[PDB]
Amino acid sequence: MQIFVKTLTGKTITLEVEPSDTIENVKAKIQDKEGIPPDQQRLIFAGKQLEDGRTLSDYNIQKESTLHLVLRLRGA
Amino acid sequence: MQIFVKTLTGKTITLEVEPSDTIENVKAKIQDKEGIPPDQQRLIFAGKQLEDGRTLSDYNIQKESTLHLVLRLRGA
Amino acid sequence: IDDALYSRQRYVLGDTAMQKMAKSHVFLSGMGGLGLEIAKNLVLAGIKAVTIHDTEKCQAWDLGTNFFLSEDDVVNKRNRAEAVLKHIAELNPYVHVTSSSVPFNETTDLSFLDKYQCVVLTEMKLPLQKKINDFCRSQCPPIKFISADVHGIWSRLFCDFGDEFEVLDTTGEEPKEIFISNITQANPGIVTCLENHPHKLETGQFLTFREINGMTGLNGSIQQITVISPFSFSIGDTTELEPYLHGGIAVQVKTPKTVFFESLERQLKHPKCLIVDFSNPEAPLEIHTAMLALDQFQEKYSRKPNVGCQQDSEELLKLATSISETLEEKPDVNADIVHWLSWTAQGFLSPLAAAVGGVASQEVLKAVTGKFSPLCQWLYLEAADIVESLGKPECEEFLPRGDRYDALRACIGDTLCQKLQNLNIFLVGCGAIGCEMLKNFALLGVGTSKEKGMITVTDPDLIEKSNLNRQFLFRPHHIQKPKSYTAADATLKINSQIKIDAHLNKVCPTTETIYNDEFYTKQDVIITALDNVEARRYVDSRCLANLRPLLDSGTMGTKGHTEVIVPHLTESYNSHRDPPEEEIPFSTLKSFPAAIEHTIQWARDKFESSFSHKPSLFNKFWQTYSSAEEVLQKIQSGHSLEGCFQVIKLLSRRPRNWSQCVELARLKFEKYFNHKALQLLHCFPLDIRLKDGSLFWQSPKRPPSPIKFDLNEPLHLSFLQNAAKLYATVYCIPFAEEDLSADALLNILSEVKIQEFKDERNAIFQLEKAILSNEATKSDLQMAVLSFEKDDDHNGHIDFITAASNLRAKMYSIEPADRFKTKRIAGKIIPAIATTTATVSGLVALEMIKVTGGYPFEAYKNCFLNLAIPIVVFTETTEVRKTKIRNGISFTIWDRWTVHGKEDFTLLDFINAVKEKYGIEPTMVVQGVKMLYVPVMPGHAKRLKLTMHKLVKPTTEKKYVDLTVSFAPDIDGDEDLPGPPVRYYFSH
Amino acid sequence: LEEKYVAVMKKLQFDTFEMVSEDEDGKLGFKVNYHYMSQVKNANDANSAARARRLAQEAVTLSTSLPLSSSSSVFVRCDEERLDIMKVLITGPADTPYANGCFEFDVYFPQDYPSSPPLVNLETTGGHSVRFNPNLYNDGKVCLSILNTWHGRPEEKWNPQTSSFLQVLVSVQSLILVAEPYFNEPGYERSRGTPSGTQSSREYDGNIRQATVKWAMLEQIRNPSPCFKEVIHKHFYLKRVEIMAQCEEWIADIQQYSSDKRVGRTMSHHAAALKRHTAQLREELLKLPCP
Ligand SMILES: O=P(O)(O)O[C@H]1[C@H](OP(=O)(O)O)[C@@H](OP(=O)(O)O)[C@H](OP(=O)(O)O)[C@@H](OP(=O)(O)O)[C@H]1OP(=O)(O)O
Ligand SMILES: *P(=O)(O)OC[C@H]1O[C@@H](n2cnc3c(N)ncnc32)[C@H](O)[C@@H]1O
Repeated sequence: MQIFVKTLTGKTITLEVEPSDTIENVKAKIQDKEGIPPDQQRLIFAGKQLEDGRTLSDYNIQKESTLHLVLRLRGA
Repeated sequence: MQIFVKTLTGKTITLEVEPSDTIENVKAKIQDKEGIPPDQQRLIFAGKQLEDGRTLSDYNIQKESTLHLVLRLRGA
Repeated sequence: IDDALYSRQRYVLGDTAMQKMAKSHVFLSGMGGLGLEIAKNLVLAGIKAVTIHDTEKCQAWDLGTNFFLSEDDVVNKRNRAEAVLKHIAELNPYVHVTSSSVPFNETTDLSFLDKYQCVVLTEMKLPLQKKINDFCRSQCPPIKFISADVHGIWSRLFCDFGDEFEVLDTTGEEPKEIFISNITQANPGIVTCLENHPHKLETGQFLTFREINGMTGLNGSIQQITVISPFSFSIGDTTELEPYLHGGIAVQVKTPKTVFFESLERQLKHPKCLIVDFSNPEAPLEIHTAMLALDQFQEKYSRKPNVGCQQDSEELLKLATSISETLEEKPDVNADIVHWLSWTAQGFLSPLAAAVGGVASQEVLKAVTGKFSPLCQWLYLEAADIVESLGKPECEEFLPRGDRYDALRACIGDTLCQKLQNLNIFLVGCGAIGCEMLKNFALLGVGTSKEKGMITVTDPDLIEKSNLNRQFLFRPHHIQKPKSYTAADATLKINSQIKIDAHLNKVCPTTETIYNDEFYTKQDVIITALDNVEARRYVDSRCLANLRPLLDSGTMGTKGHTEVIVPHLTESYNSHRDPPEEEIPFSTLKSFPAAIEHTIQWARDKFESSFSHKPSLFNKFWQTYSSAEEVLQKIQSGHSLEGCFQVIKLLSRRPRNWSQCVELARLKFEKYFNHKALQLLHCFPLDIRLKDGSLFWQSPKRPPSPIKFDLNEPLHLSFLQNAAKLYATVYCIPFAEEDLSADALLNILSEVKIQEFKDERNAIFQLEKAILSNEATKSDLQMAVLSFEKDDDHNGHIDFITAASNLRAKMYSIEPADRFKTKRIAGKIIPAIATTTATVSGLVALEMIKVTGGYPFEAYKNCFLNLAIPIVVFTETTEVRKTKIRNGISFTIWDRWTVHGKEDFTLLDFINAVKEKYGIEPTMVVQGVKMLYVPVMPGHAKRLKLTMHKLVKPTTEKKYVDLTVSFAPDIDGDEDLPGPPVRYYFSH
Repeated sequence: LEEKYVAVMKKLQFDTFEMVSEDEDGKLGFKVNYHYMSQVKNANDANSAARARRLAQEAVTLSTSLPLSSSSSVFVRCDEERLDIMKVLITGPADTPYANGCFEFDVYFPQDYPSSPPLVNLETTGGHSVRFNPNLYNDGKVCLSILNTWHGRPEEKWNPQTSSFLQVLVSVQSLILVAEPYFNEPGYERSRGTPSGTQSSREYDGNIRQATVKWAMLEQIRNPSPCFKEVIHKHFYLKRVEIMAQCEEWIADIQQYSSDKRVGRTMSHHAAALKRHTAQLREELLKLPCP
């Protein structure tokens, strides 16, 4: 199933994944599609900073909600 | 094709370009080695200032050609 | 070294340069314009001993070439060397100057010349010059040989430093510092630079290394490098060393360079020239051939060619043809060069002389110090473009008329001089550039026509001790006087016909009222001497509003640039961007310094906040509220007050005497230099690690360290004295200088304890305590508000700032800085030298002639220079750019649309008029920074039915205003198309 | 309930207010406290024109794109004659230590805009007495990568063509306000889940909670700013009961760690401060009239 996710440039990514997509598999897939390292990929949604191990359905929320990201916090 | 960019203060920069490249891409290549933004740099060849939107073939730039990088000063 | 007169020079050169140029002897021959200007330049440099020489006498023709001669000198027929020795002696008391008139010929003994170390020759016959070069070069050590000559619009320059010359610094650019990320124990070793920050280096350069973990053997060693990638390179074998752990700093190491020269005679057969215009690289060889042919003709006929004498022209052409084949390269012959040289062989041109003199003085500096790379080995400057646009002028216009301007008429003719005498030029700024501006203009006799021709200068600045180093127009008895008035008084001596207006105004939008557009249109050309880009942009926008020619230049140190703008031909000054100083996050500045400049900036900001912001806030607070009991009641009633906590804390901590201020300084030192490190280490232990396990306190961060106080440390005592005196000055507490003695301060601190390291009610309690102590008097709510002064030696600003910066470096294990560098960085002082400014002044004065000529777009040039190489370039200026919008409508930067309206004229009327006249509807209207109609913001829709006189609220003195308009993009969601400037008149 | 909250307040997201009055001499008379006196008064160059077009385009987006929700909402006021004088207030996100807060900012547009990122500062600093978030300096300094420029990483910095004001608003409202700002400091996320890190997080969160209870509500209501006055009166009026409920939950949670010894005394001090704040806060809410 596909998804909506937006970024700094606002790309609303829409790509098919699995219902048990573990967030480490999500990091792998993100580095497949873009090659960006998972260390910058601190995915956040529904008030939860995503931890790798559990699957997509392990959180009980499902697809199509526009998700977004936070960087590793660099200081001012 | 090989070209040289000699800035004032004697620093020499080596560049790889091909005819048909656009002046703006040629100057953006400078940033990868110097950090100077494209909008901040003026480059001169054969007594003419290279205008944006043109290509190297228009100015007849060939192998081992030399381009100068110049800046304005503030003191007085 | 008296810093008050050589502060800029020290930063330009360095102490070794001043030490070497001391105890130096230079011989110069020929009291022409070139000799005079080189002499003034070197005296401004400040050589201990210089000897001049000349055997000729004053002439009426010498008036147009010498700016220190007088009509009395010509009347008395004095030797040219004697009549100027006094004036040049006035420049520097520390410079000893000697004059000589010993006859020189083939039989003259040259053994006496060994006393000097360098020789400068001008207006000398060629074979004698060759003989002198041979004698000088045969010496052990050889004496530097320098020669230059000028004929009309032609200049020749040659240099010879012997078989081998040594350079102690090729470029003069400070080496950079990097951070080591990874190193491989490989043969050859591979070094990985930190993330980003490409090294920008080159293969073969040497770097020294330090604080490398694992390979302690690589610390203190110098390795020649081999660039591999933008962020990596190669070093020697490292397999025999320990594994790399972390850290490492590499800095480039400069290397002395040896160069070589040749004899004059050998170089004549194949000169090693330097190219300044890549458009015609073949020109210098032809010019050298023409100069050699001219020398041959002059030797043969003992005379210069006559203007209009075609036989002289063909004879010179035949001589050049004979010479050209003889050359090693065997070049061709440029007939027009020969014709023009023969036509104007007897003229003299001032700005070319000035530029040649500046570059020659710089090369003499290179010879005496070896601090820069010398020029090798030839130079030829020329300004033929001015005479190229003349078509075919007659020789009669060049004929002399028996005046001081005979040479200039022989150069360009009488007509251009007549056009020159009628120019109304405006000058802004009166720095070092403005003085030589005025000197050159006096030499040109600009504006001397009674009916027309005017010069205006405005500068609010006064005369300062350091200004005399660069500004020769001013004397030590002129200190604290308007620059404009003193400069005008100095310049009017040379020529009585000068019509000059001098003002103390600073150009700015507020003063624009005196500078109305009628005044601008009255002027014909404007020259800039500004030091800041904001005023430059403002002046650009002013001149563009009048379509007026403008000239701009700028110099730092050994670099300089010149720019020319012409109405309807080129782009604006604002058409290009300038790189501002980069920003530093406090994440660095406040907490994680990595360089001495960071500590300098932090100390400067702390000083500013403490001694400027805080007293002003306190006084504003206590002038807003008259009574302190009133404030106490308002606090007790729960009312909020702005900045109340800070002011009450300051007042409760108000010292009353000298000892209290001393204790305050001591505790401030304790807090600043001891407790901060403790708190930072408490929040972050030295062993704290990151997610990867890498140390948080890794590069570029440096761990701090608390410092224990010691009065016996001179730095600590100096900083304490600075802090105490600043506190006493701020709090209006008088004191005696004997209190600053170390013994008295020790007596004060011998009973001083220090607290160890670890709201509204307390503030109210302190306020009540102050009230019951009668500490709320009107005098108590006051302290002096201070301003930074880097030019005062006793105020202690620099002393305190340097001490604080050194300490802040110290606890972070950073190398401190001396007083001079700290002062230069804090004041952001711009180094400069007389040679560069003189050369750029000559260049801009020369280009002014082309500006006057009304020549086509191809005649003008812009030049950028860096004599440290040395390097000079001449390029054609940017052409004007076209901007189309829609429906085939296009415009330029010079185009301006105009619409006349009425008193009942409305916004819909304006839209209808503009759309009718130009076919496009203005989608928005804004007057400068205040909007007039934006449909997005609610309520601007009702603005369409308003009187435009009402909506604008203009000033009566102006009958028109200029507004900004835009137009809807063809595709919605895109940025609106910008509109050309529109000038609206309130009435016809 | 939340439907009514969003419905009523949608008309007040974007609006305008008059702050500067110019006399006959051109002097700038500011009617309210603004952090940028000197910059506005001194920088009088009108050479910039592209900034006007850029802000005209921005006004279209910012008039409709303002986030508005029960958790957090955006409301902005700007000068009715100038363009570089900004003011904005945000409502604290639900369940955060800054829950249902109200904080003000002052934003100045430089002349060289959009070639440079604008300026911004806090306004509810408590007289600079409170440092709220690692990314929030107590004096009021605001630091954002999209609002600054250095060597660093190219895409993150201020991009004149792509970086937008609304993006800055979103970055602030989202990244600055998080559930656990204690681990915002890099190097502390190494100790996530550890009992010591958890205890330190609890203590820091209690500190933040008591500080925001003191300043973000009581001080705001007692001496409101003229600009966002009616807006805050309406917003705080509706959320009184939930504010009381979360205050009681916080106080009950604060009481749980008073038995500790490592953090017990400071924890109880935070409890006492919170109770003292709530004592007057309840009275103030009971005195609040219906808008
Ligand atoms: O007002 P500033 O010039 O910005 O300096 C202040 C000031 O220090 P000084 O009085 O020594 O100049 C604060 O002290 P108070 O007068 O407010 O008590 C101090 O706060 P602390 O005493 O609580 O340490 C603060 O430091 P910080 O912001 O780290 O708390 C420090 O700021 P700077 O030293 O960075 O200017
Ligand atoms: P350099 O710094 O040697 O000399 C510059 C001089 O120009 C004057 N100046 C600076 N800025 C202005 C403006 N805006 N208007 C008029 N004059 C200006 C400085 O005072 C120096 O004298």
